[PDB]
Amino acid sequence: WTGQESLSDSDPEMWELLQREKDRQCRGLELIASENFCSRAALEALGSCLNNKYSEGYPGKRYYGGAEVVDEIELLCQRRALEAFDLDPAQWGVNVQPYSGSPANLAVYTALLQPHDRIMGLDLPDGGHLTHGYMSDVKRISATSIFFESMPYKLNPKTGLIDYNQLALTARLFRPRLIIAGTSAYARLIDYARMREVCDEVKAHLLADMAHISGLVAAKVIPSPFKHADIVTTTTHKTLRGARSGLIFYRKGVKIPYTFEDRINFAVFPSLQGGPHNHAIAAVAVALKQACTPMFREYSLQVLKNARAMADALLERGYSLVSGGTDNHLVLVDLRPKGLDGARAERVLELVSITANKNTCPGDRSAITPGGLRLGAPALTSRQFREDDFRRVVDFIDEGVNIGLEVKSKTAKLQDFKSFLLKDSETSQRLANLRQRVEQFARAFPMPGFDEH
Amino acid sequence: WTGQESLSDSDPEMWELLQREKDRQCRGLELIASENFCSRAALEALGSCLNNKYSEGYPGKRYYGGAEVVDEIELLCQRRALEAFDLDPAQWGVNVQPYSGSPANLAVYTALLQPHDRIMGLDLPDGGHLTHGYMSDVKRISATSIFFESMPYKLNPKTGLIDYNQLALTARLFRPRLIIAGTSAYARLIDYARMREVCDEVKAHLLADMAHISGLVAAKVIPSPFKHADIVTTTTHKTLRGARSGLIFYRKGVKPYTFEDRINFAVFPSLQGGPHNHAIAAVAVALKQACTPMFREYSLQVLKNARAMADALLERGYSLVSGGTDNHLVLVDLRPKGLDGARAERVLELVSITANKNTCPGDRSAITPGGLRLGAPALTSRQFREDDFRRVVDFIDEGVNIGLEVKSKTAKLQDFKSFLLKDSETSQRLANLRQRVEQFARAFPMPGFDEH
Amino acid sequence: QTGEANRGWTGQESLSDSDPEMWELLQREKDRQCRGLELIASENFCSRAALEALGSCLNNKYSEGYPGKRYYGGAEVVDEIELLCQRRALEAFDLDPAQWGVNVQPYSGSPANLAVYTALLQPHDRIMGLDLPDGGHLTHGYMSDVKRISATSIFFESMPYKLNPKTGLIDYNQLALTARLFRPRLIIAGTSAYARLIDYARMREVCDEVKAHLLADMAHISGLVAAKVIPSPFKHADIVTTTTHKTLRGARSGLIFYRKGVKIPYTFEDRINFAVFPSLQGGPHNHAIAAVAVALKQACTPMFREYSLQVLKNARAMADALLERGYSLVSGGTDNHLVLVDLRPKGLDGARAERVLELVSITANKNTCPGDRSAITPGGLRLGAPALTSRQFREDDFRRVVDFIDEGVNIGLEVKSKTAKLQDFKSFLLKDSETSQRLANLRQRVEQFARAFPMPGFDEH
Amino acid sequence: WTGQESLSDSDPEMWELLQREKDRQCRGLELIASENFCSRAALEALGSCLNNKYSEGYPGKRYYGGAEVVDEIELLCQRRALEAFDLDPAQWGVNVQPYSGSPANLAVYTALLQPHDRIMGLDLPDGGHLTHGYMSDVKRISATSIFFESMPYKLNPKTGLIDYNQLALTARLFRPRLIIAGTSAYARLIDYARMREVCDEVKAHLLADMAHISGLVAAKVIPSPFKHADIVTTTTHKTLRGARSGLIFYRKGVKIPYTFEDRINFAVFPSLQGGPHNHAIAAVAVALKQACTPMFREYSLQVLKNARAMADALLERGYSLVSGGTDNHLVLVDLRPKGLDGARAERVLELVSITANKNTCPGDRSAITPGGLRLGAPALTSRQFREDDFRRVVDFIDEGVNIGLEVKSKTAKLQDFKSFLLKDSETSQRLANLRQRVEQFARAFPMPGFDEH
Ligand code: NA
Ligand code: NA
Ligand code: NA
Ligand code: NA
Repeated sequence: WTGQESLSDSDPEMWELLQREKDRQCRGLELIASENFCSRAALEALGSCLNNKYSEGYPGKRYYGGAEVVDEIELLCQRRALEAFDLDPAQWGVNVQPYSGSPANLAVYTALLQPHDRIMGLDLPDGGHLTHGYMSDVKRISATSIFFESMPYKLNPKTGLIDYNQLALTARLFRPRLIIAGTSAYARLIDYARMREVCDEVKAHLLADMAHISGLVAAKVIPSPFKHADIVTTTTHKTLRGARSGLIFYRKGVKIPYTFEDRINFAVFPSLQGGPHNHAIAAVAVALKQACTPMFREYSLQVLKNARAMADALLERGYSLVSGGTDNHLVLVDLRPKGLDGARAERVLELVSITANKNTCPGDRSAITPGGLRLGAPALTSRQFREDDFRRVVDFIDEGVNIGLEVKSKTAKLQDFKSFLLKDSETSQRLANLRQRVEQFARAFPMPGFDEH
Repeated sequence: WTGQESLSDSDPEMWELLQREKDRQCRGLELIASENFCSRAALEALGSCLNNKYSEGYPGKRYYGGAEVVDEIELLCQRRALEAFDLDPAQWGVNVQPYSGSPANLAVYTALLQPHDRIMGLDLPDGGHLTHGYMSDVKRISATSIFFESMPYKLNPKTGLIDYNQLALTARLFRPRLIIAGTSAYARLIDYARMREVCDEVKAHLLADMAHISGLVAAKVIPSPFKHADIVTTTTHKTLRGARSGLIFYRKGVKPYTFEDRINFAVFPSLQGGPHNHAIAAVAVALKQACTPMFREYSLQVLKNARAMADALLERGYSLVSGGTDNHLVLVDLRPKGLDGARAERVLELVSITANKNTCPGDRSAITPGGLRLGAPALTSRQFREDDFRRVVDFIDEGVNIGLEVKSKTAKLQDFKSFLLKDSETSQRLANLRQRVEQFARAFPMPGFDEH
Repeated sequence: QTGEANRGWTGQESLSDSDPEMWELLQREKDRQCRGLELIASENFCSRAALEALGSCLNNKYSEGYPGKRYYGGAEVVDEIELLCQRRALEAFDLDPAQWGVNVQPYSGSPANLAVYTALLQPHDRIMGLDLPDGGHLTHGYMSDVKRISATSIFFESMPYKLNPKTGLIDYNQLALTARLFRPRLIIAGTSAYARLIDYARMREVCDEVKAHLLADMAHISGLVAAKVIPSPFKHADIVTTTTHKTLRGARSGLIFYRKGVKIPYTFEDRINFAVFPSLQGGPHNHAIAAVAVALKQACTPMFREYSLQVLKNARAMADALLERGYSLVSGGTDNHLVLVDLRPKGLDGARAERVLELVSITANKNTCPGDRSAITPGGLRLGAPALTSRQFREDDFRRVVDFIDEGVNIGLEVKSKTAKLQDFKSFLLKDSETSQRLANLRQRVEQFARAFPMPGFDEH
Repeated sequence: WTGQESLSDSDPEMWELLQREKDRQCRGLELIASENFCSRAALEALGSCLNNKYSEGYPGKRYYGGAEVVDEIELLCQRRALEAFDLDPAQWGVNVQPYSGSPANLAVYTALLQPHDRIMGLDLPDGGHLTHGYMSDVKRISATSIFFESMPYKLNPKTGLIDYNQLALTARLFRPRLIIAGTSAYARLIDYARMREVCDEVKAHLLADMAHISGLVAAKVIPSPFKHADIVTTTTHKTLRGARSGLIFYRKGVKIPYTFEDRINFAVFPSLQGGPHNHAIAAVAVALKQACTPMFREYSLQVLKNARAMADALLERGYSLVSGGTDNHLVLVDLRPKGLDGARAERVLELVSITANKNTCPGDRSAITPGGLRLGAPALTSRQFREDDFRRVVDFIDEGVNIGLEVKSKTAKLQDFKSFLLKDSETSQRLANLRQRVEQFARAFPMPGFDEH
């Protein structure tokens, strides 16, 4: 045995699965706002001999020898991360070891808070992320709500915007040690200056979790959270278009000096993680260099234009939008004026090769049948979609919604609806016709990555 | 821009760095017991379009659609994991989403314990892992010691073996909810039956963290912790020779066990976000390899090579902690030789031999380790046999002798290290040894791609 | 060797003979109590009968455990006393023993609350109480912007609720809003500086919505509740704590009442009893239990209802007299035993006022008012009726008390016009001859007035 | 109504109960080692107008005015506490507000430890106290084990002595922040110097909880824990013969100063307690002044002589003693060689007006029928008992044990044994005859306190 045989020769079962996934990505319309298509160059670094190296510790301060090259790679990744976000290295440092976005946030909390210290994030049904402290009325769900004490803040349900007035009021009472400014399903720009005002008043750290928007920030097409935040976390995928990994940025130097750096680095290792994934660090460095280019700014400008074109086309077809529009990469569609809930809509769309996700709307009464859908522009913009192409996407979505409305008129519960899509031959024929047109359209656009896997 | 450009064209700076790391791996004698060389097939899956799919949740119970293929891949990985360890799915389930070994352990604790509940693991200087609950006299180090309350168990310093008698005595007083059986620097086999006896008496869960030994267990060349443990965690790299990732195995069915739902919920939604599907696929590739006669032969050769290394060190007057080995590694006590592990590790590094300094029972300075930890897995993957490991030991002995000379000429550890670099006679001696080491190592095959 | 050098110790000697130093101190404290105008709303004067039980051989009995379930034998009489105290507590509050139980062992009010939290909550579980500056108690979970003050905020996670600053009333709307976000496991309805009646029905509505326990901490008002002169928290709360002193006029101790029987049964009783002992306390103080039983029997009488009605009338008369003299009241008046004065329009803060009053033998407390800009200089004064009502003060006597207070406020205003910082004000009261003479004159008049009224307890100690 | 009426006139029901308890105390033989009889002078202070005064805070630092006299009383109590224990006020302070012994310990833990910090105390069945951190295999029992993390240390079962070697071994592993030296059922002197050695090695605070022995310490008839512990708690009752209350002593001054004083005072108030019980503080001060006298030293010497006389009389009759003897105020009798367990024995004794308590012995298999009895000398020594009188006490105990052995031979379960004592005419007559002789003997001795209540 050599371990030099190709995947296609040595594991045909897995090779066929990879090819099937690649074909699915190429023939569908990917509208999941957290999805993107990573470059071949980054993937070549991800599947490299860097996987083999144990390098616990930090550059120049490792537990094991033989780290001279991985030290250069980790330091290069740090420099490229600061450059991508236009950060003065005298004022900011970065930890490039977090395994993903969720590990990055957990490390921040572990670094800066004692167990049971208080955090506030946007509530999950209102557009926040699990790792911002989510628990339900009946059990603690995120580990952030088990090891720490969380209390959510809310949207103003009338406007769909974060209710900064109520956040200021409740933060004075709850006294959080850390407030998280960052979202998973929010179409507007966060008022980071207002968030900093609240944090300064109550003496909380401001963490900006920019995972969804990090590429837009790097491209300077929206305002930067780094102007106001103490700590910034992000994934390296999503709008940054890298391999899956995480980053923690922190202020350093004179504020009396900042005291984040040593605590953040210690929390990542030795407290929480083990050996870094050097292949991921290298792939991230490749993507961060791409994020510095004029090409990436044009891409990010096009993401904003495409989201806006999608929002406009939906308003023209009788849909509503939570918060009335978008200033970023995604759109929050309110399907309630159409009479079809988001659980039914997402499934019809899935069966015609359009991937979107159901989304809770302000005023919804049931989590099983939420009122809306979340639609994103990053992934298809990476396939060279322009505004006219996103208008064609909306035309396909509206066709799918119309099929759903007819199935709704012939079915009762969500389970009946779902089985009908598969069991009713007439419905099945209509979905197949729409799927063929969607896939013929989608296949005509280029795709980042390898050719077949 | 297409995103289809080759790394070598689009990022020459990074491409040169990758090639330099590959050259370092090919020219060195890798004796770090936790290191291995992953196959090209697994690396091809690791750097694939699977990176591009968000699949929070579990097969058939995802948050998002479009998961039909990733569902098949995750289910296949689960099946191959159970097959590699000879497990009946009626008795065992597996979660293939943990991002690494340390995330796997944290998910077990979060699943089964409340904050501040008690755990016992082998102390770090005695051969346990950070994630088994390590804190020092000075501060809480592992997050396992922050979110939970840990108390270590110890080696018997006279034998170098886990002191099962004292573990039982102290577990009765401390009342842990979970005891960890698993090591990072131990050359003998754990008495899992005795660990089960202690856990049954005090009503604690038994977690076996088999990360260091997982390939040996899969190959059935040493006894299996699955005979006795409630939960088993492991890395997918190290002796399993896969991409970096983790696994959690758990008992299910009649005992009924109530681990499955808690374990899966702790991984997601409690701790992690989207799975790394490219890692899951790469792991599945390596697990299929681990089921083969090839892999049993590999693991048998790992044991033979560790024994050959131990025997060669004994013949040259080295002492071994616990007197020898029953697994993939050797624990050398350099104290009787007159050189400590910090000094030896650095000399060896400078001649392209990577090993680990290692705390020994007879150490008198809690700061400077007395020994070295030497492993056979990585070089065995390069087709090294017993005679080749005897040659490795001769190179080590040359390096140790250089270290002894430098020690006689220098005071502090930092003075020793600087002397290796700046004393011209010493650097010439190191250069000569490095060249013989590297020309020996380069002639063996290497798993993976040709140049990166 | 004669006299005391020829007399063996018996432990039966009188305090006045065996410890003259302590006897003189006790008499000095009694004289201070008799000659002052006690306006601290949490103060009262305990009966001689209860004090005779408090200083008794019951001090000598260890009785860890509960009646019929003790660790040690010889408890037959202390069992009867503890059971009698329980029965009298339920009787005083008109409670059916099939629906309510009571634990009579808590050492004081603060131990009672801690036992409830320990019984019903896990460490770090969430509690909400009225904020301290807004009229809550420390034991309802107080921490400052700077550190954790009450042990309730250390072992549990507290978040306050607030007054409506414009009305001076508890903001029930905001409590409901924030309880939905914070998700408390227990909400406390009870105050230390609040002049109005708590809407216990609304508190129970909030608790039912968010699935929290409602604890009523009625320490300040317990006598008024027993006398049925204000509405009872027992109509809406499932746990009630109280001190046995204050308006109940007993020895210092605590009580925990809890629902029991059919709710499917309630599950409070065993947890509450176990938290008191063995979890938190050691041997009960049987002398205090007996003294409490004496006071609880007093609280069941027509005499005590007339006392409690007079407390209400006297607080109202004090409030009216203050309004007639130009003072402002937080919430505009009182429905209970105390009055919250807002001195800000008069131009004198509560720290200055409280110190002037103390120097003329009137004890009151400075009190934070809504809108205050400094805790060192709170805007108000809290004035209570229970203690002087126990000395047979009636409405006209409280009007005379207000006349004295007004003279003290006027002295404070004059000193304020002559001094800068609070420390300068305080020093001026002692060192300026003209001011000290004016204080001495007012003090003489206060003390002759106060000494004329009767006093519960022993004659001289 | 004046509130000046006597208890006998105003509450005849309660008055009769007080008289019945007084008669029970006078006619019985009190052998509970934690019991004593408080002086009339202290009781007169306890039942005084000091009950009426709210004085939250500390002398000169109160929340409310009018505290000039209670300030003098509290300071006098502090001075008398330091005098009773031979302490230099420049080196030691004391907090006199704890409501009882258990509140004193909880305040120390709250002052010096964070929630979930580690404590070690002697296991409850081995002679420790609940408040030193007791939990069973199935439930956390003491609040000390809920809010803090406790692990017990043990006796050497062969010798009946604290196993200092095993304490040192396990303290190195468990890393307690505080170790408690103090017992509720131990007949030997604690090696405080060894305890301090262990604490110094592992960097733990040493707390001496001297509640059982405090009067012996004050009288200087046994060695003082203040030579080796820098924090000491105690009850003010038991061997100190005061009203029920607690004390916390702590080192202060140059140690770089000690930092105990402010943390301990803050923990007592405002953290844990409310208004002090000034009547108890005054009663404690009265008892502490008594504890400074030659009278009290002679009393305490007699306590030791009486416990030794009791032990020797039991040994002469063939009883075994746990640890083989006594060095303090109590005796641990092992009844197993006689064939009668402590639950059976304690109940027979109770029915003849002798109060003792069953006590777990090393090797016992059941807590329902422990092997021994704990017998104390303080209470009867306060009634002028001397050595010959304790020999008479042992004569009565032995008669009771013999009755218990006869009943045991005629009955099966513990419930049958207990029923037989009440329902068998011959047994009830034997008990009545012994009870009459015990009570005739006991009534002849004097009694501290009031005449009838
Ligand atoms: Na329908
Ligand atoms: Na040297
Ligand atoms: Na002024
Ligand atoms: Na029998």
